[PDB]
Amino acid sequence: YIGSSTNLIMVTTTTLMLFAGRFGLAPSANRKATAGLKLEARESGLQTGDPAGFTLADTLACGAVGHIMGVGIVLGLKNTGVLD
Amino acid sequence: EVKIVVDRDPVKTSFEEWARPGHFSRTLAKGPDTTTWIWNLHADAHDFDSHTGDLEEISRKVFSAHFGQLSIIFLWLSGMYFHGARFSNYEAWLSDPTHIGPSAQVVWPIVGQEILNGDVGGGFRGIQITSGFFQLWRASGITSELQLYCTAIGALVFAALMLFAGWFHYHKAAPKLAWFQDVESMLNHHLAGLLGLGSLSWAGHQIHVSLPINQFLDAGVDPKEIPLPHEFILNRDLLAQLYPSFAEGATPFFTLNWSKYAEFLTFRGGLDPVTGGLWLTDIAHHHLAIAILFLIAGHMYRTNWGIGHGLKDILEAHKGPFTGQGHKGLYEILTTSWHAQLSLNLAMLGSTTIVVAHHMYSMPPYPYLATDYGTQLSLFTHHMWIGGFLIVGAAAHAAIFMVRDYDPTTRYNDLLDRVLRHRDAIISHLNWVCIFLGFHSFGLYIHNDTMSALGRPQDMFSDTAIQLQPIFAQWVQNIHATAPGVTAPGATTSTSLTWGGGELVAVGGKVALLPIPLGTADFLVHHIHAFTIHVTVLILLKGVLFARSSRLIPDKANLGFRFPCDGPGRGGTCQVSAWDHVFLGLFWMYNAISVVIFHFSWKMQSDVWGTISDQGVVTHITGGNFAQSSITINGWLRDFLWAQASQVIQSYGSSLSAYGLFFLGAHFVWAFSLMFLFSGRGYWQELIESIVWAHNKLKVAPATQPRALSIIQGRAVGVTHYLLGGIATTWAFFLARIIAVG
Amino acid sequence: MRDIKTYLSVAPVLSTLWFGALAGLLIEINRLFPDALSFPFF
Amino acid sequence: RQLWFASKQSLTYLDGTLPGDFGFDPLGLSDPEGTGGFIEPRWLAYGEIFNGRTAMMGVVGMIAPEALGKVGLVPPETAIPWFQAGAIPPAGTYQYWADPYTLFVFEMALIGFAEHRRLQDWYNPGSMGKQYFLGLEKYLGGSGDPAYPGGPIFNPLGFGTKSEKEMKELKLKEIKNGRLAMLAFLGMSLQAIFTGVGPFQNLLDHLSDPVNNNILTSLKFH
Ligand code: CLA
Ligand SMILES: CC1=C[C@H](O)CC(C)(C)[C@H]1/C=C/C(C)=C/C=C/C(C)=C/C=C/C=C(C)/C=C/C=C(C)/C=C/C1=C(C)C[C@H](O)CC1(C)C
Ligand SMILES: CC1=C(/C=C/C(C)=C/C=C/C(C)=C/C=C/C=C(C)/C=C/C=C(C)/C=C/C2=C(C)CCCC2(C)C)C(C)(C)CCC1
Ligand SMILES: CC1=C(C/C=C(\C)CCC[C@H](C)CCC[C@H](C)CCCC(C)C)C(=O)c2ccccc2C1=O
Ligand code: SF4
Repeated sequence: YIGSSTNLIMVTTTTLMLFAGRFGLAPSANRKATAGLKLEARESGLQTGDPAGFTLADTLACGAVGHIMGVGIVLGLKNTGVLD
Repeated sequence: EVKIVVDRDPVKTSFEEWARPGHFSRTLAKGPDTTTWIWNLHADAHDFDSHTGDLEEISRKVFSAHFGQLSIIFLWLSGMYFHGARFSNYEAWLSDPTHIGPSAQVVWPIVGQEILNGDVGGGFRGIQITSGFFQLWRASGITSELQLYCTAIGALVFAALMLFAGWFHYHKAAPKLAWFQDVESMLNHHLAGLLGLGSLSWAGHQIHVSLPINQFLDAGVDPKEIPLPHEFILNRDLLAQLYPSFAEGATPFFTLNWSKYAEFLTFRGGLDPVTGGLWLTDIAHHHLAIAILFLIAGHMYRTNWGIGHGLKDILEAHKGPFTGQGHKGLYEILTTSWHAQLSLNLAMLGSTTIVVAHHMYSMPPYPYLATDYGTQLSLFTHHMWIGGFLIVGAAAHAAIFMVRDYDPTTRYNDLLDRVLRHRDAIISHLNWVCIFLGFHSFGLYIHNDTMSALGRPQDMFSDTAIQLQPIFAQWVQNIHATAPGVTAPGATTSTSLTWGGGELVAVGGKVALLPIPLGTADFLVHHIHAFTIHVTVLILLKGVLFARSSRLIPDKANLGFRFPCDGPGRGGTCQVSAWDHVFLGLFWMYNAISVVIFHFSWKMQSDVWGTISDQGVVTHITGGNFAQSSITINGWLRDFLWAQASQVIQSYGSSLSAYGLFFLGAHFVWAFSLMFLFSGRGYWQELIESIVWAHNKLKVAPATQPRALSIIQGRAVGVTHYLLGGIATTWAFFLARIIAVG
Repeated sequence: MRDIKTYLSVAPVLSTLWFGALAGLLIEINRLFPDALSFPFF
Repeated sequence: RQLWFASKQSLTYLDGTLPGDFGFDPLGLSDPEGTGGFIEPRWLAYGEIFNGRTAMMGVVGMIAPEALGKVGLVPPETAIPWFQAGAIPPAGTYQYWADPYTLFVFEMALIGFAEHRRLQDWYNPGSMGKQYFLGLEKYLGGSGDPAYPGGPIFNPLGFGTKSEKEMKELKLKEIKNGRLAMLAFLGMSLQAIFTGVGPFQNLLDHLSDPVNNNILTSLKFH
């Protein structure tokens, strides 16, 4: 049952934020969004592999909110059935 | 960053100071000058602020002190579970909960006091309790004396754990300051760990234990044959025989087919007709919904990694034109002062306790709590008093902060500054309202009473005369009655049964709830509460603002937090210390609350509670007289004090005798307090002298010279007794009355 | 050891110990000679 | 020096001199600034090696008896999955020479002598070879390192005979094995909750049918 509706919605949501958290469309651990814009990047010291500063704590946040926006859309199931 | 640096062995565990009373304070340690010494020993025992001058030690003492407070509660819990196991008819109560009183105290028969062992039925005897543990132990599916015993041991163990923990963290390894001040992680754990995981774990126990078991008892089975709660958690097929959604296991939870658990996770609303309580499916769902919300909220404030907010920066963006610098600087003054936090926490925890008491009588959460008139009245009354006091405490410690910790050269705040600068406006405007409400709330009662006395019952304010209908409450009642239709399509019924529509819920010939009407007689009393609340706010608020200076005394701050007076000059300056403002507030807190718990008691007996006919007609306890007799002050004397004190007064010779004595005994203490409030010290000091002389004659003059109580102690003892006499009198008035009539 | 005894000798601790003993004694006597409205020995 | 998921905090104190180091520590624990009790980097290292050793004999006993029951000369009566050996009565039991709770107290006493003495040498080096203990005092002094006491009773033949690098190489092997066993035992448990057919069986279930993949199934049965 991999590839049903509830799956494609999940994989897009999670990857979109991980893209967003690493490429520049979200505040990661190394970018803080102020009262206005997002580009207020700083250092935090989480020595890792990803050259973009994407750490072990940012592969979890964007993964976490990857599912929070993944459940609200899927459980908007007034037009995709009630039981899968 | 955020780490755990503590110390090793700050203060050495030893018994020396246990034999040097008053070691903590430099003044008290020199010895007992006079009997004034043995009063100042307790008055400054816990004032850790006055002992030392740095925040680190004050912190470690309050941190360890809480462990003691935490430990006692566990010991208190342990007794309650133990007592319910060894000295109760609980297991009998589980058979016919409708008509067997909960009893969990049994007295030794020494001096005839075995008459107190009442015939609570169920083949047992003893003091009929009213704290309502039994509905709590049934809602958790206990159904055994053995299980009440083991938790009692488990509760007792934690008490030793906490008490040990307190010792360890003050004498062996005490935390440092930097540990304490890291308040981002503080909030972060409490939201996710304590509040969050607390519900989710509990939502666990309801799903696997309380729900399927109570579904047997409600279905109707003897308690002895209900398979033990670890049978469901092992034999998964048993849960199938009630709840088929438990066949698939936890995989729907992982495939977002959440509508499969609809058997035991619902959104019903209303109350359960069988047991008169909420539907345990909703309660099961409720803690689960709460769990997620708290847990996510836990992940907000930045602790050690990149993500998260800064509590300092949140307070430093909201600054407005009218307000100026806004909430800048509040981070400090809420971090380097315990009296700020204690004042702020007290108000919220004080307020929440009240909202608890408004909900637990309208959405009865435990089974067979609705038809327990002894419990409903007590639980509602209890948390009102607890809620009332804690709010008053928030005024005292806010006042203490203004005197001791506030300082406009370093911990400067702008909002707290602007609030000080126009304090004359704040009190005067609050003064006018308290007068406006005073005339238009009490006066309407007085005018009603005068017109009724003169034979003009067509000029009174009532439903049958000049009318005052609360429409705004009647409108909002209407909205919640039709909410299940449109504005909340999921809900089967309204969130309660007191909304202005629906139908009653009858349990064993006793009304659970029914729609509560709101006519004119309710309109007046709601504007009484708005009056006493405002006046109580006025006294406490004046104390907080004027705790440092006023147009009378320009240097009141220099005189401390609780000083008696500044002498009889300038016309007389008795009672200008902030401590004497809270001293005055206590009476009004005692005044506001008392009318609330009077309003609740009469309204429910007259309009809600009462038996129910088999035919279907309902007869309330007092015959529905609240709507006509509560509008005249004499009405509150005839039909409430005089007519509902019958049960307490003639309670001699039966198990309700102990209330008959306390009723009197609480009058004596109340009238006793007046000797301290009315009189003054200088008279009692002199009479003491003459008494002291006679002892010189017989050589029995003590060496701790007798003294009269200090000025602010004469008041402190005066208010304390007055409150104790007033509250206890109502206590004996309520329990004995309601226990006899239902 | 000395400090423990001294603490046990401070006034409040003696009071509960003294009065507690007194309460026990009176309760026992009332358990053995109850109702006791007169002193009918001599 | 290979580093795995390092952190700025980690490399301030994880100098690599401690064996088994890979600079992996994102929770502030081994930080030497904060030292009350049980947060000493030595004690944590002490608890690290011991837990591994207990795992290194705990794991093998957690798969030996049933797998030896697969071909070995063990009479099948005492060939059982580990959780039904008697540790967890609701999983099952077996009647040994004792009846349980006498085995426990016996075990707790025998352990008590070794454990407490094993503790004192951490508090007071060389102490456990001073008071009389029926001889044997010549050995129970230890070499000064609590985790590596040495002595002919503990290091009988003597490896790490003379090479620190080898010892550092050896101790590196001792921890990575230790980490491997701790995770492995955590594997034998969580498998049991979900699978419930015993550890070594659950490898066959993935042997004869790799398409089993009980992950996607997630059925729970005792
Ligand atoms: C029964 C006793 C009693 C009464 C009537 C009052 C009355 C009052 N107190 Mg009060 N007080 C009392 C006991 C009482 N107190 C006690 C025991 C304490 C100690 C704890 C206090 C402590 C206290 C404090 C600390 C404060 C008050 C305040 C007030 C006033 C606010 C209410 C208001 O404006 O209503 C208006 C007046 C009434 C409702 C009285 C009845 C008037 C009726 C409606 C009509 C009167 C007749 C009419 C004028 C016709 C005149 C006839 C003509 C021949 C003259 C009010 C004057 C507060 C205040 O003054 O600030 C606002 C305040 O801050 N009192
Ligand atoms: C480092 C760090 C850092 C950062 O900062 C944070 C974090 C990441 C969180 C952290 C992490 C941590 C971790 C992961 C840990 C782990 C551990 C373990 C697992 C252990 C085990 C451990 C384990 C162990 C010892 C085990 C052992 C076992 C045994 C003996 C067994 C026994 C047995 C047998 C045979 C059989 C029988 O019939 C039964 C029994 C009796 C049962
Ligand atoms: C290829 C490659 C790569 C990549 C990789 C990857 C792909 C990763 C991923 C990762 C991931 C993939 C992650 C994830 C994460 C996730 C998470 C962490 C989650 C969380 C969750 C949550 C938070 C949830 C919650 C909830 C619940 C539990 C219930 C209720 C509802 C909700 C949903 C809310 C690397 C880098 C190596 C390099 C280059 C190459
Ligand atoms: C009555 C009264 C007194 C007199 C009360 C006093 C002096 C204290 C009451 C006596 C207490 C009970 C001391 C007795 C306890 C001693 C420790 C002796 C104990 C011995 C017993 C075991 C018998 C004041 O001092 C006073 C001060 C200010 C305003 C009003 C008043 C006031 O109204
Ligand atoms: S009467 Fe008492 S309180 Fe008033 S001024 Fe005199 S001393 Fe002060």
